[PDB]
Amino acid sequence: EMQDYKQSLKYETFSYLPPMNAERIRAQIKYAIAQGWSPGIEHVEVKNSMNQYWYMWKLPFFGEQNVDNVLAEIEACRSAYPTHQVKLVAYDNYAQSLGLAFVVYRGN
Amino acid sequence: YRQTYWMPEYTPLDSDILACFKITPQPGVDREEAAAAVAAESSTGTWTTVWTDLLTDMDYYKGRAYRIEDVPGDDAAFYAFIAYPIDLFEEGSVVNVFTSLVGNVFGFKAVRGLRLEDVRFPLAYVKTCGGPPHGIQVERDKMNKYGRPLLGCTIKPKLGLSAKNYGRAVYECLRGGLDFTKDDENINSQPFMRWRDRFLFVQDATETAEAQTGERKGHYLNVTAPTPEEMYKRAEFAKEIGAPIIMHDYITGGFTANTGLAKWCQDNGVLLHIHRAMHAVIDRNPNHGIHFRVLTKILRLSGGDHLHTGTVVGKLEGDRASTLGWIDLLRESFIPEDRSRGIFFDQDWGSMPGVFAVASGGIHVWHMPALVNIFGDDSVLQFGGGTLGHPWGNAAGAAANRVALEACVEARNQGRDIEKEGKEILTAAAQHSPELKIAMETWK
Amino acid sequence: YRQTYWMPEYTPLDSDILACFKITPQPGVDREEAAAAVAAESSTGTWTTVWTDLLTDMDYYKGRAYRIEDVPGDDAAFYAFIAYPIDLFEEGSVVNVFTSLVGNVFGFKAVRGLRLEDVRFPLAYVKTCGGPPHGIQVERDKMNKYGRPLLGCTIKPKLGLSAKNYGRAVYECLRGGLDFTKDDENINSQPFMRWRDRFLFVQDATETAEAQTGERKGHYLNVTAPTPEEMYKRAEFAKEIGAPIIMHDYITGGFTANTGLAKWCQDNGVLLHIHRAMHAVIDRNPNHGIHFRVLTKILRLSGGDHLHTGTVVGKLEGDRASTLGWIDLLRESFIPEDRSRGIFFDQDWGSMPGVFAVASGGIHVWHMPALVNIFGDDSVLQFGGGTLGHPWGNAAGAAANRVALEACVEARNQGRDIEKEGKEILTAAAQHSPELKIAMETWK
Amino acid sequence: YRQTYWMPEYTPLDSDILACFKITPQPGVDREEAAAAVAAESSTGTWTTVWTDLLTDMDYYKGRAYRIEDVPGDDAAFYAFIAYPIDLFEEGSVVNVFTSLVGNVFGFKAVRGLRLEDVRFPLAYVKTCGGPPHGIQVERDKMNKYGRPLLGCTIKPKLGLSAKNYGRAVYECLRGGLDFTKDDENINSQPFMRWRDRFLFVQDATETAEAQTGERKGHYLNVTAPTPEEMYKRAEFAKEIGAPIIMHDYITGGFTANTGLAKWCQDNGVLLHIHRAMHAVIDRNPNHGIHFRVLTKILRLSGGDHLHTGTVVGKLEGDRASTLGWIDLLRESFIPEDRSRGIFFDQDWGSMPGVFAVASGGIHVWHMPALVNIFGDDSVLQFGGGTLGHPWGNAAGAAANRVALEACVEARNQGRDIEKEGKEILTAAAQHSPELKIAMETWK
Amino acid sequence: YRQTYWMPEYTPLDSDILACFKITPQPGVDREEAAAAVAAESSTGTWTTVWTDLLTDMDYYKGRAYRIEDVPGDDAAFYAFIAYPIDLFEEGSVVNVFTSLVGNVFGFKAVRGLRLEDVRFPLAYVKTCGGPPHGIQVERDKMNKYGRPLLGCTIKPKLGLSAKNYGRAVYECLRGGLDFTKDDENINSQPFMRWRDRFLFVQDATETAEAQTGERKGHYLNVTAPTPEEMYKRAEFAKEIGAPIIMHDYITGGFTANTGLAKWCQDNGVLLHIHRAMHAVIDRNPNHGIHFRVLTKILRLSGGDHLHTGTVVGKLEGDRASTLGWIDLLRESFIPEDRSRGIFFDQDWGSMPGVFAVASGGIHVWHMPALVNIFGDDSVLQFGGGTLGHPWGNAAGAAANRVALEACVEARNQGRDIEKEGKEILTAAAQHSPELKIAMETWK
Repeated sequence: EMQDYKQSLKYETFSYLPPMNAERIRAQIKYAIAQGWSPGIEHVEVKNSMNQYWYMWKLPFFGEQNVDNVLAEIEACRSAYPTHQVKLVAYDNYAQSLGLAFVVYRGN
Repeated sequence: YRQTYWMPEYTPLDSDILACFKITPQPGVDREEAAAAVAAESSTGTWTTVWTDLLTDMDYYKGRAYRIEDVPGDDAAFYAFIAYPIDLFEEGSVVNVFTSLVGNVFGFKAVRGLRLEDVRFPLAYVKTCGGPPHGIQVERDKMNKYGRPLLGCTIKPKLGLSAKNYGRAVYECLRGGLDFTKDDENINSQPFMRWRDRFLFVQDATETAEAQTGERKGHYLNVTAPTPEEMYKRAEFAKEIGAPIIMHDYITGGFTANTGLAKWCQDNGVLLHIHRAMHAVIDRNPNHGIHFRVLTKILRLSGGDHLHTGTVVGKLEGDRASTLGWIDLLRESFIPEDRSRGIFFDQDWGSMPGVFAVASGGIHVWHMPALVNIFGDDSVLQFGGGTLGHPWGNAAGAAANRVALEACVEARNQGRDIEKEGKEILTAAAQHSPELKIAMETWK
Repeated sequence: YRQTYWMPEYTPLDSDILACFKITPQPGVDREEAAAAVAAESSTGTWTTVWTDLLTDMDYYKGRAYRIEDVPGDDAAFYAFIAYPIDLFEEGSVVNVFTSLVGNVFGFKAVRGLRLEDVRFPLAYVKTCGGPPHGIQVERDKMNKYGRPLLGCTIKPKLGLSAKNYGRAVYECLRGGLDFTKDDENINSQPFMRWRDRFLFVQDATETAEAQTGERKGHYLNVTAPTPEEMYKRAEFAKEIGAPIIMHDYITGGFTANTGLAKWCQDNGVLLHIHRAMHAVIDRNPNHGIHFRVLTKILRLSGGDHLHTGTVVGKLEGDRASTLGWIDLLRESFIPEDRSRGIFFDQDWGSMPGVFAVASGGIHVWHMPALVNIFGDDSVLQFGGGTLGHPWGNAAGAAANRVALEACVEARNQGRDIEKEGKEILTAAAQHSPELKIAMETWK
Repeated sequence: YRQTYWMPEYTPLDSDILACFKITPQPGVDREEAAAAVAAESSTGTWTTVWTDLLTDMDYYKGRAYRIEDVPGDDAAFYAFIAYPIDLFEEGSVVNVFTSLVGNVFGFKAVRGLRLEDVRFPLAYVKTCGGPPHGIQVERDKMNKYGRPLLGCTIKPKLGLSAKNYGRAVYECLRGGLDFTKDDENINSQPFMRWRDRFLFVQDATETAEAQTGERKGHYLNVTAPTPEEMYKRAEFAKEIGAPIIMHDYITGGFTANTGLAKWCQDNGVLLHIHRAMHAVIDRNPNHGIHFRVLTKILRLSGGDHLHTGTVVGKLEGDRASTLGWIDLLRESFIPEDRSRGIFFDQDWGSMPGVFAVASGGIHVWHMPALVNIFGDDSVLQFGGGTLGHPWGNAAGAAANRVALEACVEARNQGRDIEKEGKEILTAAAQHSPELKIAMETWK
Repeated sequence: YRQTYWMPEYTPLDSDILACFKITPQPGVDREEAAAAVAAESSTGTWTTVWTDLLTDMDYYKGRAYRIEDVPGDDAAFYAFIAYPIDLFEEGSVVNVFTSLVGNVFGFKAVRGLRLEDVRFPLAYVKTCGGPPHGIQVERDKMNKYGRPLLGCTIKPKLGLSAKNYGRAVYECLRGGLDFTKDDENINSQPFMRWRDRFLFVQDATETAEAQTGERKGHYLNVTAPTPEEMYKRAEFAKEIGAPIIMHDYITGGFTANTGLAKWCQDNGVLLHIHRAMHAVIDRNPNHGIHFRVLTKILRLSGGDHLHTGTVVGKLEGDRASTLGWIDLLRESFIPEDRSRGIFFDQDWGSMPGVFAVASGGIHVWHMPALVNIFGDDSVLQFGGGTLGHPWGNAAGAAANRVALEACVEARNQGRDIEKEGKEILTAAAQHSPELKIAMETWK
């Protein structure tokens, strides 16, 4: 009756959950802006996903409050680089760390 | 005895070391007398003035009791506040401060019990100690992990596993989804499993799991050794094989050894996990001992990246304040005084990085929303039974724990009351995770 | 839980490690259940059988409770006897044995209190540890001192003395007649007095006193350090300058550090004085902690030539048996079981040399006949107040103590009841010693 | 002489070292006198009491003969059983125990011959020595080899091969199917072939064979050197180039050197193959010498992963018991007394890992079913002639040996009498292996 | 087998290594066949030509038997003379030569017994080994002792003496008149007496005796250790404390370790005393083993200043030739062939210095004229019983031995037959030496 675990590559936080839709991404961005963090967009190759430094999409959205623009920038990154893994981050300046970091598209 | 070592009027300097002692005195003895007794025996140890006393500045080199307070709910005990000049201690020696504070005062015969509740480390003395080798944020940057608490597991049984079998437990645990696995406080080098074989097979398993998952993996390899030479050799071998984190028992191993290992870890870029074995012989008795908040301050002064602090959920709702207070002491830069949470002194840490909080012991998928709500992202959750007891295996248990963690983190980020809606959130996550579903079925 | 980890029928092997725990359980819980709980949590830590458990020999790798006894005079507590295979521990690691025994069992929530009363070290495990670097007889041969207890003194105040002033206290103390002086447990290297200057001036004073007296002199130079590197550097400097003995704090400094220092002392021919600072936070509570007899066994396993054991005279006549029992544990080769003296197990030491007994704290010339009668020749008597408080100075106080010691030793050798005739013997000695006479006049 | 050093009533302690000597005395001398003579000359060496004798505990520090037995079939010899306190020897020194036992007693003029048959190592003394660096199970885990005996080969001729030619013999031998190849006991560093070139070319060949086969490969690189510095340098170079196993001559090289090399191997994770060169000058004579079972105990105490024990099949059916007995001594944890197999004492090894048994010398494919049935899976079978003499080459010979080994192992697993059906099993295997078929045709 | 490895016509080169084997073959086997068998198994080990054999110069790289001689008085044995090219061995490796000669040939099943009688070391191979660190003449120059044999003593009992008591035996022995005292082959570092304390107290006693006498003194401090690291540490400590001579057990310790220690002694200017423990298990059997003359050659090749050779007087008058022959082998630069004395080969030593001959075991003042006449001035006479058994003490016994030695030396110098007039010479000396007189009275 027991079932075997099917092994596959994973992508940090939220990778063990089903891929997020627009509503869930918007909720995460709203959380990020509610915590005072600056949303950021990164992309890198699937084989280079483990890189510490991804290609930076434009600049971090300091003081940005519109989740619609954040999601539109995510989609623009996807359109410009369609084979690239895309990650959403949130900068915490006080802690000098990232309060949130997860991939939106897992590459192909 | 009275007028000499207790000054009600004395205002303590910002560089003074302050200690709070819960004195349960013998009935009939004077409160101020007992306070001066703790102050004297912790600083000078005598009252009879000898000819060598007159060669020194007696007004300076002495500990003084400056305030006595009633203990709420305990008429048989009182709080004694004692100020110590910073000159009385070796700079950067938690060993020396600890010895000066607790060497002989607990053997005082005129008190029924003595508890060291809180100790104020001034920023001047704080700036001298090395502190945590890396800290929470630097460890997060090194491990490339953000936005969620870390997951750990203690490999069980504590006895019997060969190097390869222990490695083949660690490998499934890591490949299942846990960020870390944990060597037990008992496992340093036993006849059934030698330390070098441990390190080699553990590194092999960690590398295999990291390659097969795509996430940075680690194992707290225990370097607690009979000798500092052996401990340094084991840590150097761990670095040579590439282990990113090691573990030490800072109480049984010793504060001197822990400080040396922390300095070595800061020098060599190796993360340090700290286990709090034996802490119960010291901090459990309510009327005699030294508090775990003081032990936490001592540990973060000595150096360490992780520290066991308790599961918090393991206590009743009305007994969580002291645990939360020492959690704040371990993690935060400045902790204001809070009598309800047991913080007796304002504790300024300056730039010293925080230490990850480790929750371990009898916790599984059901406690998890409460664990997330209480600890926040800057914590490590350990699942020994909650991972090894999974009917489908270590990998399935780790996957269940990871899925539950990610679901709870996302629910908290969405603004939901994760403790109020924990069952609904976990069920919704289990609709996509059979391993998680069977995990709740097992541990309901 | 019951049938699995407690076997009434089990007969413990001569190589098994045996531990006796005084369990003060929560009312209503089963005695055998609590005994198995201590046995399990000190050996394996769990009852739920996981799939990794079946990969090992569960019948072998576990601690078992084989006997439960009532505590005389305490109906709320019982004695649990647990046997541990020698295979469960690293060979020659007091750190590992101590961790395995006391890591988590004291945090057990189903018992109100847990005390580790006695631990049986089998000769097989004893033969692996280095033990005391020199031992009583080898130290006596090296120092050329026979037929009398050794005399020591703690230099006070603990604070304020410069290197030269501390040396000019040590010099008068040694030239007065004491065989040794003692660095305090607080003094390792403070801003007012650095360790190198301590070692240099102390060696100068010791050499001057030895030259002016004609007797071998020593000072327990404290090498307790924040780091093992610093400790080894200080010990090496002491050897380089020629100091015959050093001192370590084996509890606050750590068991690993103490074992390493003891091995270094055995290698380099340097005597090791051991101070028992903090021991009270552990061994004072009658219902929770680890006994000082167990701490004494651990210390003599780790290594040390001297050890503080208490003044014995400081307790009432009806409370001296446990102190005498751990004195015998420290000094004698084989200590038979003695429930009256608190010796729960037959303890065979083989060829491991004994450790000098140190009596210190509030003792002067009047306690001395009792001290001699109780301790015998193989002990060190420390006179901090009884030497520094002498109105004529440290040298006069030391001369008084030495004259009293020699008179008491000769009186014991003549067959007199020194405790019954102590006042007469001391007065007869004072008829030839004005310093001794004024010493009794001061401390009467 | 008689009453002083032999006690019929003495019951030997569990920590006592027991030795059994086959004494072939001069006709007319007393059996008890000769037993006391061996006991005295092996412990104290004299009977005349000198003034320095009275300074010691003569009753303790002496070896005593407690039992005399007749030798079955030899009326001219008798068995002397002698007990030695554990205090008489350095802890963890096979060199010191061996010297104390055999320094002078074999030169005794009142006996025609003296043989040391068996020696009892108590668990207390066993726990002190390091023992085998890895052991059978740890070596199996490291090499990823299970369920069959290991295969080895000695590269021949012993003389003339350059580094590259020796490597091009080793490469074909390994790629043919043997798990290991073996450096000869003569080859450490000769003018025709230097040791560094040996190590480099051997490592190249081993890596190439491992890559081309898919199985872990090794070569017992000889590190026996004129000096311990040279031996340590060669072992360090082997580790640096990545050789998984080295070889030492533990008798000609020396017990001290072998113990040091074994400790280094345990420290550095390098397997140790032990060759028993010269053993025949010692263990061959039936009336004078030290038995190979005692040599095997000494070797496993010193440290080693492999050991030559003989081919067993090389003796008649009625002369195999002693070889099997010392095989059990080398491999098993506890060997009960067995007079038929030559085991005179119960030998408890505790947790010390076993040592692989090596069978070498004049054995080929035909002896193989008997070799498997006798040795079991925990053995190494060496085929020097049986591999190099193959008409199709080293690779074909190794393939033949491997196919025969796998067929015999499967036949044993199926429950067949492999010795009774050896020819049928080998022929059935040869129906699928032309190399094996031509191997039997060559060696029939 | 016959034509291949034995050449009657072969004339051995001056650089060839020659070995003489006494073969006691199984009845019926051919003498030339057995000779070729020893030659082959000691050089190549096989007869079956494999394909790797054809890659080498088989005519060169092989040992050949060139002469077979009858054994006088033994019709069941014959002498086999075998020549070995110098290319077959590592340069300067007694270990490699010894292994090549005796690795497997003694296990040959076609011979009942095999004895290695003599081995010829060519000057070319001799010039490569370091040889004795100092030699007889250099040691005499360093110790400022000429014209008489040296006197030594073994400190007894072998067991029980503490460091100070052993030193207080050594001190009286040296101050009595002996040039040296001797550590026993059993004493390296025991629980009752550690090696560092041995070295310190022995050096103190030696310095005191030298100061009080006016003659250079020494003690063969035993540095035989379980590990070469420990041996080198002990030797370095002996040099640091100033000990002029140390002792090693070159058979039990090992030839590699002995060669390394001899090289260290030559480098550091420390004299080396060599004890021959275990030699009896090897050289006693007349039909199987390796001769003590071969062992003496091996020892002097490895390095050593002293060597035990036997007391010579301990054998009958008709059995002294072999002992004298190996004495000449040890001491003289060129020893011609002498079948009566057992010298089978001309042995050219070139410039390698001789080694002092040590006579020890059951010898006292009465044997002394014979000892002087037999050994000459270049020998060391050891008096364990003859010094410690003196009724007036060690100093008196040493004085008696020294007076007897000086009297015998002067009598020999005057041209008297010291063996014929020994009693008269000793009595005349005793007329001026009461200690000597009572010594003869005790040992008559």
